[PDB]
Amino acid sequence: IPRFNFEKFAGANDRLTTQMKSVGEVMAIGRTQQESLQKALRGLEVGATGFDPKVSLDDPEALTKIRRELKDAGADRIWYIADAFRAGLSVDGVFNLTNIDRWFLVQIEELVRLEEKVAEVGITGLNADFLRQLKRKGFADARLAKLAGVREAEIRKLRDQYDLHPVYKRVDTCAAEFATDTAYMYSTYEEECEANPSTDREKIMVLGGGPNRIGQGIEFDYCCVHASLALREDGYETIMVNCNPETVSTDYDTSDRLYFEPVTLEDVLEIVRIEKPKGVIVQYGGQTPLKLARALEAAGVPVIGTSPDAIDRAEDRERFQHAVERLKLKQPANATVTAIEMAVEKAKEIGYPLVVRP
Amino acid sequence: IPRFNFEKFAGANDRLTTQMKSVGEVMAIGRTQQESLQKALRGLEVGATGFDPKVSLDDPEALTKIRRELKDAGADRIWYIADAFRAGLSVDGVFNLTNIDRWFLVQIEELVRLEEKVAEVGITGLNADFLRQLKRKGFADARLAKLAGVREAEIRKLRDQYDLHPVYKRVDTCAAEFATDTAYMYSTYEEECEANPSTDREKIMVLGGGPNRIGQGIEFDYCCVHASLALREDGYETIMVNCNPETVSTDYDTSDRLYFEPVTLEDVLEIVRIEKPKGVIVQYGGQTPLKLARALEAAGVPVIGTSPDAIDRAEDRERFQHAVERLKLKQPANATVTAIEMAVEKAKEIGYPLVVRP
Amino acid sequence: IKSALLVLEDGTQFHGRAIGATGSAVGEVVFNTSMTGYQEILTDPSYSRQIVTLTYPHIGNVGTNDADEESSQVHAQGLVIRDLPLIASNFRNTEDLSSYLKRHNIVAIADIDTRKLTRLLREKGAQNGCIIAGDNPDAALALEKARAFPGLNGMDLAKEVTTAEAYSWTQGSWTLTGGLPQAKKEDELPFHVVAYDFGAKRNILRMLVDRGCRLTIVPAQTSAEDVLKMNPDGIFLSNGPGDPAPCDYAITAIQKFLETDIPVFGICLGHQLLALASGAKTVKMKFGHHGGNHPVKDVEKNVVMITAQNHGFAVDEATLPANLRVTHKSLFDGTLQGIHRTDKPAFSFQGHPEASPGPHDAAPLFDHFIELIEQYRKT
Amino acid sequence: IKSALLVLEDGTQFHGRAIGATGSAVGEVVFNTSMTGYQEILTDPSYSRQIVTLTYPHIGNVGTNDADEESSQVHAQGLVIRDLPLIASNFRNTEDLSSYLKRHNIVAIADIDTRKLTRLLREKGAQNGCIIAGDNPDAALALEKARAFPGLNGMDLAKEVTTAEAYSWTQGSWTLTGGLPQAKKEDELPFHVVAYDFGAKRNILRMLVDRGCRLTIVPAQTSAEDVLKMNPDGIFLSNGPGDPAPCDYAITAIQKFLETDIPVFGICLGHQLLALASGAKTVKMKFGHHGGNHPVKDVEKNVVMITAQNHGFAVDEATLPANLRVTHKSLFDGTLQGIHRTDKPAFSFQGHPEASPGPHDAAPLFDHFIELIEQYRKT
Ligand SMILES: [Cl-]
Ligand SMILES: [Cl-]
Ligand SMILES: [Cl-]
Ligand SMILES: [K+]
Repeated sequence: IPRFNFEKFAGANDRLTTQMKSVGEVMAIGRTQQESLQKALRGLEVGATGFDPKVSLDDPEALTKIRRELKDAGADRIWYIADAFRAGLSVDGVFNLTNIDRWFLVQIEELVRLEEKVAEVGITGLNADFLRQLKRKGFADARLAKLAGVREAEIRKLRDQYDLHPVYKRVDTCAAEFATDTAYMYSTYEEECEANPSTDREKIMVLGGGPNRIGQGIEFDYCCVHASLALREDGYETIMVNCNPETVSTDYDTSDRLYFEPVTLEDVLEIVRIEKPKGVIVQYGGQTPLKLARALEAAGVPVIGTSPDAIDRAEDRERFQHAVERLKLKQPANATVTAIEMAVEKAKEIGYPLVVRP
Repeated sequence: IPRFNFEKFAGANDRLTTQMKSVGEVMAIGRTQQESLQKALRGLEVGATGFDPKVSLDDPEALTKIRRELKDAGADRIWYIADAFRAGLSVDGVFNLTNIDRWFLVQIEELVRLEEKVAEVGITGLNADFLRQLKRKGFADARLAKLAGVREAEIRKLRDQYDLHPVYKRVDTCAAEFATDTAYMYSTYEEECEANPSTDREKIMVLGGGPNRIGQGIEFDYCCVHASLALREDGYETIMVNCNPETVSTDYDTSDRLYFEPVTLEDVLEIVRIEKPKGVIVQYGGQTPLKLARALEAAGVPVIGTSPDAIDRAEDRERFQHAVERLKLKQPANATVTAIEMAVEKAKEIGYPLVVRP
Repeated sequence: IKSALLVLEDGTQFHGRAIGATGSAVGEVVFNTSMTGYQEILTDPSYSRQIVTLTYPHIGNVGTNDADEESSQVHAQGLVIRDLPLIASNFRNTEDLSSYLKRHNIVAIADIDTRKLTRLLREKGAQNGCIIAGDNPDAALALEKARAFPGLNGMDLAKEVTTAEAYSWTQGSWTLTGGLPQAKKEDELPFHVVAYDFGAKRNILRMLVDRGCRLTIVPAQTSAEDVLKMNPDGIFLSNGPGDPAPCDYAITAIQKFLETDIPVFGICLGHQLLALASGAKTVKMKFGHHGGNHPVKDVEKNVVMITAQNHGFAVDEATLPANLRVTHKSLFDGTLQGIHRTDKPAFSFQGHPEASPGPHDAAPLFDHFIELIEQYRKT
Repeated sequence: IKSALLVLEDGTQFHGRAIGATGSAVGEVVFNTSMTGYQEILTDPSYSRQIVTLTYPHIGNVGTNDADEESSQVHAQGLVIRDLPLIASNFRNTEDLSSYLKRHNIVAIADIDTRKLTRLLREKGAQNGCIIAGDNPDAALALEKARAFPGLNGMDLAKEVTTAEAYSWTQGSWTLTGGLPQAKKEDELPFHVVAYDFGAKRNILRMLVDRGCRLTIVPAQTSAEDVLKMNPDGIFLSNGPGDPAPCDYAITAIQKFLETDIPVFGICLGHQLLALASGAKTVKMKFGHHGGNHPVKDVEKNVVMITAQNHGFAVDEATLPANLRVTHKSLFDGTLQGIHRTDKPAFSFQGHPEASPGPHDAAPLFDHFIELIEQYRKT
């Protein structure tokens, strides 16, 4: 899946054409097209959990926006496709607008129907058989939590309860015709696990930055590689978690163990669960691993280096200001706000012109 | 199907509800539902040939209008339902908005698909097999014509070539368990014909007024009934063509023969083809048969009473205007017009206020 | 494109579409005017060796369901309809008609002029025919097979559909709310009826059970002696296929029951058998009676009832033994529909008091039977 | 919900969904790495008696079409896949895979861990198995059937699939534009080849016809004498299922041809028979070769070709007679792939030159045949 950054380019034409405009890309592997695809959506780092809706069902104007989005593809077309199915459009109707092969389209429609059932059945109806079936189709605990109106953590706990975890397959170039000594893996919901983790070494896990985008590029991958290189050299078993195909970090050569996976809490905890690493590094892959820090820690992950909390002190502009204040250092006239009214009030004081920094 | 007159009541609420708003109704008989429905559509006299489109395929806002029309029924719903299928909505999608049983819906979707085929293959693709299949699903020559981008008279001709004419069945209360000596028939495309026309007498055909509506009501039934009563008494074999169920004219006691059919050119021509009547009366059923006159005569129908040219002298405003002049009679200050600009110009002349009479 | 063809003995061809299993079917062709209850009709044993034609064009609108089965299987030889709906649309539906037909391995055709066929049969009377569904159906072969059909005239079909071993039925009738009930415990059933299985509809049984009887179904050929030996509170004679005439065994036995004071009841065939056993005569009708809109008069109360009919044969009224008194007649053709023994506690009905499908009008005919039974018990 | 299950000899079970016919399938379980070409594979006679597993998870994306059939029927004993797609999506499709399988009465199962299966086979070697598709599939039963299977080792299968009667073949290869051409008039083909059907693939012949060869297909057990009498321009040995060793009749005959100067060419089984007839030995592979990305070296020219392979038996290089020279070898494992008689105009290939499905890299092998035939004609 390609990664775009149109929001950074306000007056830009954002319809897709024959002249590339994407900034990076994500890649996913799955035993099935649906599984592969859903994993890619969630690995894209755009805040999706799969096919999150873009328009409300009760929008009267909705069918018009959708048609627009389908007929003239923008970067979000993929989501609008699932919205079209939620709205009653057929595979043929969508095909006619998009020209996307029905082979694919039918698969997305099927997912939409599954979503609908989960919504209806809620958490209560998420029985092991069903849950399994959904996991098998690439559903993220988070999307499932969204639909059932619960917390992602609840879905996760449920899976645990049902002893529902993915297995890891390996890439080998030959559809298993030959054995492999390399460990380039991917998750799936199937029978046999081929992960066979060591018990032998002290492991360090490095979380990559997913797809490249503006502000988060190759620099981050360069660091991840070095971390991997340096530690391995030091004698640690290195484990890389990343899904950017364009990278050296995703090159089998780079680490001892490579999990070509979405850099999500879900995906990472599943890995952690079998590797039981000594430490996990979250400061070398950009914003993504940084935002997950607290959640990982909360979940029992041995995050090493600057703590999620310390990270928080800096990442959180009120905490930081605080600290600076604590150190008796110089900062400009500022304030920390959450609502316009307060911000509007808060700005008269400080003074113009001012800098809005999230 | 009910008959409405919303166009006469501008500021009215035209959404269908629990209080009646219709003014009339049409009824149709067909061996199949598809056949039944289509006949009714064309028997309604609202300008439909069957499922004529309401919105354009290339109108961005089209799905939105459809949506509305389906969600909140208007008198136009049935046509919108077809437009919805053309637009890419599924049966389910339609059911959700309409609550109309899918048993019916699929039927309409199927006619749409057949219609799209006609549009693709065109007049060349109209082989006997296909054409026959089309006639069987109730398709009117007129609808086929627009789709095939040809003239209705061309389809009718094609039918001729092929020997594609309908058979007539009889109404009998028992599903053929018993014989009937009554001639209450409806047209269908099948094998056996039960028309069994007389060779015996001189026949007179009376064309009915179709559904009741504001402006053309019961008066026209009363006249039809009387014409039959009269002529019959006079020794003629009387044939009635009408499809208004609430009428005495559609009563089997009323005439010798009763064809419970839509009052259209196609439908009338078929009966005429078999009845071979002495004459046809087009003057006692409202505007309908009045508009059909020219076409009927031109197609060899033996129209009795005031001629079609004569009817046109009176029905055409410019022609009427001349007549008055030629007679040295008095009429107001007026002019006959076809375009606004000219109308505007002429108006200046005549002077306001002024009456617009089509 | 899947073809099918139906050929009548007379040479008349109907070309259409295959909607069931691949192959051929031969039987006596009949028309049924029921607008609803096609599944119930299909699973009716009296239809065995019969190719059923339905007058109502759209057949299959509600799909199928197990509760709508009147027997363990489809008895109709073939199915002839005007139109097979695109979809089945009913909450009770479990399988679309096509699937069901195929599953039951029924050869079925669609898209033919059923009306023209109806008129033919009604006009020229019942005919045997053949339906061939497949790649290139052979019209001459069809004719051949049709022509070659023996004829239900003098055909004992009862023996062919009857049960192998006698059995017990204690199951009640269906409810919208509860569906098909659970079988009852014998002890919950006052009465004990013995039923000859001439190819009986489940609805007869259920309705009986419904009225407090515990049943024991026996093969058609069972001996009265064997019967009497169970001490039944009443005997019953079911519906079934073929000529009733040929069934000497059952005739014989019924004769033997009418010597005793046991109450007896016959439905359709059972009606014919009992009339036979009373020395009356049976005829084969021109086209028979098949529908669910048949008016029947209770001559006694001069009251009319709409009934469910299915019969190719009838009992001759002008050959009725005096001991035989007419309770009912058909208002469509004045045919004999019901009889009662003057002397005995034995009566019968030509139609189907149990419906399934059809009007419930004649269900009280059962009540009489219960009267007759509680009376023999008083005795 | 439609249950299916696959049980291997070792006792391993794979639970999934039935996508074909109901019942049971028993044979040798193999794995094929072909990402495209499933239909061609299924209809390949060489698979007779084999339960086929496909490594590529989505099988059926393109539906089926007759043009993609390599024989009159589906020979594979069963099909095992990971995922059966919701729809076929291809202009050439005429029937979805599932319908196709049912129509051919093929027992197949989807939704299983084909990779796990694959690894097992690769690791432990070929096993026999049994698939049971139906209501409550019995594992013990499938197990027992898989253990009771006799095994392909030593099983002559060519005799089982060969042509009853001999025949003629004059049709060429398919084209996008044209499609399957019309048969060629005998007078249109300069050459005349006699082809021994050991369960031959249509493409092989089409590809021969393509080279201007006229064909006469004969039953596998056809005598050399009988064959000679036809004055062939060359002989051809077809592929086919099971063990080549037990095919005494064909070996013997072959030996005969070799005493002559007619040019002979064999493919797969043909290759083996020909080796056999030259005094070489055959052995059953660990898991064999099945896929379409198989690298084979033309040792003479030191070039690689990506080949279509489907073999479970192989020729022992070590036991090779001096009159037999090696022409080709697998790059994957080193096994023997091509041989040529030092002394006679006879050669064969292990892989499948005609492909279908697969790469066209091997097709030239044919051309060499044709050269041999021309030269015999010179003489
Ligand atoms: Cl109003
Ligand atoms: Cl066509
Ligand atoms: Cl017909
Ligand atoms: K027909």
